[PDB]
Amino acid sequence: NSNKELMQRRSQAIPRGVGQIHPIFADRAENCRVWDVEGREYLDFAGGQAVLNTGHLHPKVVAAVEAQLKKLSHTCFQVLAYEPYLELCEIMNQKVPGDFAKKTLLVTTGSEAVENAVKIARAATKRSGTIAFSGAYHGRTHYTLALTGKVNPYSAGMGLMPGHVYRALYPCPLHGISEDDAIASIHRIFKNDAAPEDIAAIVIEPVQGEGGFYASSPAFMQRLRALCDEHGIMLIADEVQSGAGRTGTLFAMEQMGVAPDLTTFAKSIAGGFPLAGVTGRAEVMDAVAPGGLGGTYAGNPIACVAALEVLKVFEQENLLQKANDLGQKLKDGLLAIAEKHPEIGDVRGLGAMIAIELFEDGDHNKPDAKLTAEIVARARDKGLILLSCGPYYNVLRILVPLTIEDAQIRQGLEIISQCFDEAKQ
Amino acid sequence: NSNKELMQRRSQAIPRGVGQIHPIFADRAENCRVWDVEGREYLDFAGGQAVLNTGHLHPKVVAAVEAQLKKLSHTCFQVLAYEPYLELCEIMNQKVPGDFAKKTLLVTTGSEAVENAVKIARAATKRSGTIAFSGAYHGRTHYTLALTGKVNPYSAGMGLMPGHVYRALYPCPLHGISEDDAIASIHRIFKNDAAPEDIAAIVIEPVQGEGGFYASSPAFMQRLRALCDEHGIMLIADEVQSGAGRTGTLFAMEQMGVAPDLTTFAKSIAGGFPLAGVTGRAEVMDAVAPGGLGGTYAGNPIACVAALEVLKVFEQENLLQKANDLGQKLKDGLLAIAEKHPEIGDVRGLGAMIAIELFEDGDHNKPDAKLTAEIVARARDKGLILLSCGPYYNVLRILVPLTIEDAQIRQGLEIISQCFDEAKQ
Amino acid sequence: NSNKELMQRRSQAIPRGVGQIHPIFADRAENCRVWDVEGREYLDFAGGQAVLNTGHLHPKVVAAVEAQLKKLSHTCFQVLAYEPYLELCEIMNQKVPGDFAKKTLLVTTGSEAVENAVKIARAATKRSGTIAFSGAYHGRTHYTLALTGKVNPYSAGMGLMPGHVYRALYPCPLHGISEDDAIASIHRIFKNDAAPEDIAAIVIEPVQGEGGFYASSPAFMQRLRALCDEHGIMLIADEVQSGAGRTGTLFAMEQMGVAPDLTTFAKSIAGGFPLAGVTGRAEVMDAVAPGGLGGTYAGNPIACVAALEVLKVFEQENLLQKANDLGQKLKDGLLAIAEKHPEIGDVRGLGAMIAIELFEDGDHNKPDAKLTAEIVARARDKGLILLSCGPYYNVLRILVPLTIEDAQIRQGLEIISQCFDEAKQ
Amino acid sequence: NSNKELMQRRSQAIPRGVGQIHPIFADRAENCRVWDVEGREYLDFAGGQAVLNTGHLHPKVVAAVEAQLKKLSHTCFQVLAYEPYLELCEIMNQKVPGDFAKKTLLVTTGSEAVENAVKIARAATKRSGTIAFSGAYHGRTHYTLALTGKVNPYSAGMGLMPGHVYRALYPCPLHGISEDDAIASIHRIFKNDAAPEDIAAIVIEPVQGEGGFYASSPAFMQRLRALCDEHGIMLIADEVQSGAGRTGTLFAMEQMGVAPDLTTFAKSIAGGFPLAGVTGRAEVMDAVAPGGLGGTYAGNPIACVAALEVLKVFEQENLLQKANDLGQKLKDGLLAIAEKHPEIGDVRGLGAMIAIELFEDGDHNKPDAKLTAEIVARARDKGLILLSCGPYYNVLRILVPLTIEDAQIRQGLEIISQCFDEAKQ
Ligand SMILES: Cc1ncc(COP(=O)(O)O)c(CN)c1O
Ligand SMILES: Cc1ncc(COP(=O)(O)O)c(CN)c1O
Ligand SMILES: Cc1ncc(COP(=O)(O)O)c(CN)c1O
Ligand SMILES: Cc1ncc(COP(=O)(O)O)c(CN)c1O
Repeated sequence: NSNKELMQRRSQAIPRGVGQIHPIFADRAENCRVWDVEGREYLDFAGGQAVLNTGHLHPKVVAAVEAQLKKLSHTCFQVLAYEPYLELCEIMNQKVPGDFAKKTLLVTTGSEAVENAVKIARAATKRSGTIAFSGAYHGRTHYTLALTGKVNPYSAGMGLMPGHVYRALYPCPLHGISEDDAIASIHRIFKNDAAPEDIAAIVIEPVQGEGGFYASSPAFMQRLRALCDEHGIMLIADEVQSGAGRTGTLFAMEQMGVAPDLTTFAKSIAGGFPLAGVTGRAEVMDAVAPGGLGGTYAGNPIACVAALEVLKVFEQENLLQKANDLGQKLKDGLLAIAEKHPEIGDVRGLGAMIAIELFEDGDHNKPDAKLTAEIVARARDKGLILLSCGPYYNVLRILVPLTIEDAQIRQGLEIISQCFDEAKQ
Repeated sequence: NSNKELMQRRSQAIPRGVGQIHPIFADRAENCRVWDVEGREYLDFAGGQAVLNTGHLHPKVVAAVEAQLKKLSHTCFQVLAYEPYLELCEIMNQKVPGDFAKKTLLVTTGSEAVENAVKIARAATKRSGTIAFSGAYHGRTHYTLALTGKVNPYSAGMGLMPGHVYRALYPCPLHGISEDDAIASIHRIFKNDAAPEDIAAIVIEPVQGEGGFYASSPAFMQRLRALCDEHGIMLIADEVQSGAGRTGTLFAMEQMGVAPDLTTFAKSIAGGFPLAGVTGRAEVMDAVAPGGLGGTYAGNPIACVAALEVLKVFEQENLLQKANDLGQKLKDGLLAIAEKHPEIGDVRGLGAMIAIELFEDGDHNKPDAKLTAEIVARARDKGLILLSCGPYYNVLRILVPLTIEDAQIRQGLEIISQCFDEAKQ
Repeated sequence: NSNKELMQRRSQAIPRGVGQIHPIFADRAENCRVWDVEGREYLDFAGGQAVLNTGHLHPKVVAAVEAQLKKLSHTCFQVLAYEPYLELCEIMNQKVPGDFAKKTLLVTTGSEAVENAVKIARAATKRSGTIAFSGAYHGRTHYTLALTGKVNPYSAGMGLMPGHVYRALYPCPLHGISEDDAIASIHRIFKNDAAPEDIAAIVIEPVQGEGGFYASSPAFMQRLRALCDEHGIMLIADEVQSGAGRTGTLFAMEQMGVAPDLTTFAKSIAGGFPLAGVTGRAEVMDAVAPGGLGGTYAGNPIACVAALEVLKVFEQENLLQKANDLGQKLKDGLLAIAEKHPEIGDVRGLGAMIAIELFEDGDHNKPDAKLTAEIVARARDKGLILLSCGPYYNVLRILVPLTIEDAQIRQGLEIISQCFDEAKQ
Repeated sequence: NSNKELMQRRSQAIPRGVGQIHPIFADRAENCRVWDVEGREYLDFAGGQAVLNTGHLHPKVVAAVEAQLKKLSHTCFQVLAYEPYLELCEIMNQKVPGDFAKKTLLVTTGSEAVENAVKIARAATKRSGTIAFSGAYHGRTHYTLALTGKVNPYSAGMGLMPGHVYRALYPCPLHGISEDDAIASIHRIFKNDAAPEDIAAIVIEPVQGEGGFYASSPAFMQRLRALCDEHGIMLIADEVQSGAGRTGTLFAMEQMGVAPDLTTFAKSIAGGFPLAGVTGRAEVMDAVAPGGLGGTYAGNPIACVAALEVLKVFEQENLLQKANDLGQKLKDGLLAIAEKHPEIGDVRGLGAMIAIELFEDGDHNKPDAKLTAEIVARARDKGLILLSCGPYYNVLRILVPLTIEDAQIRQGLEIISQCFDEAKQ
């Protein structure tokens, strides 16, 4: 029952392919606190990878889950239905941006959600190709690995992933890719490899997660929407990570000024329970013939009641406003730290989807991956759990539960401050 | 709060692609009993589609789940580990057949397990192709739909699924496909479309589920194993449905006299909680580099403890012996009904994976899909939940919990018997 | 000079990937005779691989070529047209079977012809998949290698060829594949891997060439034509080898009682000059937008006049009739030899597309690849050029020019007769 | 017998997909002169699309062709060899750039050459993927259409072409793509879609043909070579159009300062006869096992002696030097015309591979496709045959025979001048 001991057993029974960011075995948790098997307490700034916007075991969520456990945990919706699945669908049809009739499909994981959105876009348009962006992340199934703009390590050593997935450039001025370059990269696909008539959908993260927490501007998103409309291409917004309130609105697309045809959600939607889904223009969703959509565990009963509670908690605890306030506080603190450390070349984020990006001597073409990894390690040593990301591994992101305590905001920022001070020594 | 009312709401909020076998909304359940929103009771012979071998809400399983709910529900193993994931892996490494050391990856859905078994086989052999069988069912992601030997409705209207998946014939003498034809169909692939050096794996269900409950014979499975050994090809046993004790042994491969290189499992492994996995040769599992395997919800903590308890219950309540006793009582009972109804052309099954196949006037060339569906509808009217399957929709399968009580076995057979009799006028 | 000296230079300047059936360098040839650089004379029973139905350098063909050579050899039709191309197309439109308007595309090689026929079927049906048959041979480009039903050596060591080509079984009672098995295999594809709505074409050789000189029966071709009509699938007859008179009619489909949608031709169409083409249902051919069809050397002027001259020669010289007479004499002569040599298990062929298949001890399950190779070697030492074929390399085919004299037919059979006698001594 | 009547017959016998740049039917030609069926004479600045660098029917080439026509026209090299094939291979092994042992394969068309070079590279590296550049042109087979950086019209309406072909950006400063952008676009592929370990080759035209006569700089080519060397990727130089002396040297790579691993050649290699081939590092070429390379008409006897004669003519008549002189006279004359017409935004070219690009009011952002088309039509009315190209159809290219007479160069330039003036009036 020591972390080391458990890691030894892990090497024996579990594949090295399953990475381990922190060699620690968590035992119990509560809101933003996690205790490992040795009793040490940590402040969780990773949030189970953006899955815990309402924190570990939110009391209301757990209470709803415990009540559902008295009724049933599974029937397989496609065989025998149940109300929690229906209710969530009804609520998502209203909450997802788009001033038009929508329908919702529930599945189990974010990769399944993206898979289903594409199968739906293909059926609706009678086309087979898709376009995804550089640095994108959409899942670990063969097809979402192809959609994912990163081979190593997600699909490394496995041979080539499915074809007919084309690569566009994600707008990112910080790294010299203008919105014009991004829109131009799409037309390039049209002229060089796949005409519009063969593209069923363009998949994009309103705010890239693993890609580096880079956000699309409303203007860029508006150009994209116009491009899709012109060519009858479905716009799929993958909000698995940006969704469930992380950016200050339930869905980031609300802040773009345009609505997508399809939206994928997961992670924080059920606050720590396995659930995912796709909500979209009704006519598009209905394109698949009966029997064409499913999944054994899809819209698991317990996960659904959990999601329903999460939605009510956002409303009751005013978490969207808190997300925004937390974001301002984190960025202000991060900018203060930045004044003493030029390596921090950018502080950014919508709502609580905050990140800082490190550069050697603030040199924007020199991603500082060693410092980023060093800060993560030093933070773990000070009891703070962090995650990094970015195609060059030089981005630190903050995904702490929105339910965080005032004291914990100070605590996390203080610990980060120390890490940069002690790394520079 | 009426089934019809909820069905109307379903039709407006959920896409038609999500099918519905029984237009009923379950409210609560216990072991083999299910109650709908109207208070009507049903005997569940579908088991959430082979997910409830230990019954709805087995008390031991629920108690384990409730204890974990007091600790944590999610951290994302790849970020912070936890003991329930590690303990289940160790047990699965022991329980899945094979005299070599195994390693286990836990994910969430059956589709993901198959996806990962193939990725792992590709990384291990450094090959990209795979072979799957006619009538096979492996999931609803783009790649598993390609593996699935059934286009309609699973991938209907969507265009061609991922290439480089070759089709072999599942052995099935009842319908003229000999074991020699089956093996010859694999050599044909080697000769005509993809040499052995390009085939990473051959995926097979030891007992096809959706395909019609057709079982491979040990002899066949041994020829398959030998063919794979000869070519360095990974044998992937998809036991998502056949697994977790349905055939009288924990895994069907135990009755085949050979061990596969990789085994996928899900559905009944956690008795009603979202979990799936892949267990196989340790050096094959480790072929994928760190960071190449995962998934946000993978090995969800609550589902892991649920699974550990399910395995304990199989042992304490002697469910494997019960599966075999249940299977015999069911087959004896159906063979009885078959005496008065020639349409019942075959009664079969390993352990409790039982099925009957209907033919118009016992003519094996005339699948009776109409009678099949009628029996399903009549049974529901009598309070019995059934599922059919098979490429010709003329197979009735029984997936009732292995924890069913003796009187319920009689009750169910009695209802089935009544359905056939009444179907005669 | 010396054949061996040239072979030595060959090994140093040319990749070993280019096979050499006969280690002999030809210097001159005429009709059915070939003389090597050592002055040795050979009776050519291979016909440049079915390219010389009108014999080496037919005087009429040569005179037409010389006349054209004084005018121009190339302009690239797509840039500046020329009459010989136009004229050939008009004649092929009327001569290729099909009681409906047709258009003809001229390219250069047989592989290009097949490539374009599939491209045209895809544009006409707006579908991307194709079906080809076991043991088929369609060319050496990436896509035709996928269509080709034989991986080694055509595409050995190169990794997997293009996907979305599905495999059906070619009817062959001799080796246990009935017509019902063949058609069932097509429906199997529709059920398991690609719905009819995703198949642009079914490609078939009315008489397989490399596959072993196995011919389709009119009854089978008719079931196949009806299956295509029912699903809107284009039937492509690849007559690159069976065409230009080899079977007794200009095209083998003529003897099938049904017409294909598209026909590819090459080899013998130009009597020894580079030319290939696609003739088919006009509205299908016109489905491709201008600029979509071409090739720099396409419908080479010199090869076009040679082809026009070849058609006239078939008429003026009664070659179709002669092909039938030649085929009968060859089969009668081969059957006489078969009375003394049990290894000859089958003597078959339409028109002059004649082959015999060798089996060890006359057992249809024991192909005798060694004996076949031995006969080719012995025949060569006796001044007779032969080619073998078949997936088991135990089929000897006869592709001698249709212009052969009676004495040479007798002579060819005697030589063959002696090779069998001396192979058994 | 008028161009009009022949164009009408054409509309009825030939598919519309076969485009027709000039609605004229040629009857005969000599060097750079062409006469149509109406007896009108034209000055050919298109060279049969870069195929006639030694002019129409060069008397030395014709005499070589006539000598061979008396011996044999076809045997199928892979069946029975002949010396003309072997001798050209030996010469190309020496002529193709690269200070190391090489081997040569002869096929028939440029697309078949690219096809085989890729197959060879895949076999040599044991990798399945390839990278090609934007605006590239490599042929009309399925795979070369995927390699081709232009969907319309080459593969328009045919569905998606073969996957696993990735797109890099060709360096073109005139349009804003720096060499750094080009090289970075390759690393982007490695990072986002296909690791170097899965890329067998990078295919590039030293000077893009259809692409717009845009040439790679030695610096860029050297960077590409260093990149390929680092990753074990084969650099395939497609010189089908740039080769056979068009750029001032036999092969353009000679001017790049580095040698490709494989080179494709066709068009002008045989002065108007169907031939093409691939020459490469011996060890790379030998990677394919015997029987893996071929083609019925491959290295046709008559085209081989024509290519041999073409190479002698280049040496004897110093056509490489003339290419350079012609190039200079063309640019000087075109530059002169550019002063009176600002629409000519660029005059460029290595050797005799000359082009000018038209912009709407010198605005490089406004490709003048309409003026380009007008000039072609006016030139034709004036007796001069020209061809345009470029992704935006605003590039006029000159592929006039290198054997052109001085007065004709002036004649041609004068006509182009009048076209621009009159188009402006
Ligand atoms: C944008 C995005 N899309 C899809 C997924 C896949 O979700 P899951 O891991 O739940 O399958 C993730 C998870 N990291 C994600 O961030
Ligand atoms: C053999 C088999 N494989 C894979 C799957 C897919 O599992 P899931 O629905 O959990 O994704 C199923 C589900 N019916 C199955 O029976
Ligand atoms: C039926 C068939 N189709 C296509 C081809 C390819 O023709 P080519 O070699 O002229 O490219 C051949 C050549 N053996 C053939 O026999
Ligand atoms: C660079 C290049 N590569 C390949 C080809 C194809 O050659 P072919 O038309 O002879 O098949 C062309 C033809 N314009 C070409 O320009």
